[PDB]
Amino acid sequence: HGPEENEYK
Amino acid sequence: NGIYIWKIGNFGMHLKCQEEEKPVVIHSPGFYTGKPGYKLCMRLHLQLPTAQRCANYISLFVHTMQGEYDSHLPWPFQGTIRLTILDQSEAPVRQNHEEIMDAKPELLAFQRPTIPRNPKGFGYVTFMHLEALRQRTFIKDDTLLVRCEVST
Repeated sequence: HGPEENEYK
Repeated sequence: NGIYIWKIGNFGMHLKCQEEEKPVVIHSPGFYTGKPGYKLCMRLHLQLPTAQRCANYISLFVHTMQGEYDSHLPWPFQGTIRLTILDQSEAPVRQNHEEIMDAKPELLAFQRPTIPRNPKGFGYVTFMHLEALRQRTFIKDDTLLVRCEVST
């Protein structure tokens, strides 16, 4: 498990 | 280092809607890494059981918000964010679930925010499996504790 950019919605 | 502990109340309800396959998505209040400091906030999901990957996972994301001191701080935010879901069992040594993530200047997520809450966030889709909550006192008095510690 690594981090990632993530947009919402 | 600024530290903020997000008390998420009413959590039994939230797990119940996840079981009923109802999307659960929550936002923290804004909080400052310091004064002066950055204003951040957190996004936590309870992923449905019918999702493709990350089914039954807790997702956790950090977002920048527009803050009082924005015009005084260096951008992009560069540093370390430590995200922890705290253990509330009565047993030293307590076993917290934590991930440490590095703020790299190459990301858009920590660029200077221009909207009240930047939709671009940074974090873990698979932060912690729900079946790990049933194995420790993570929930106490129906409340979950999400700690955010920011280093610059």
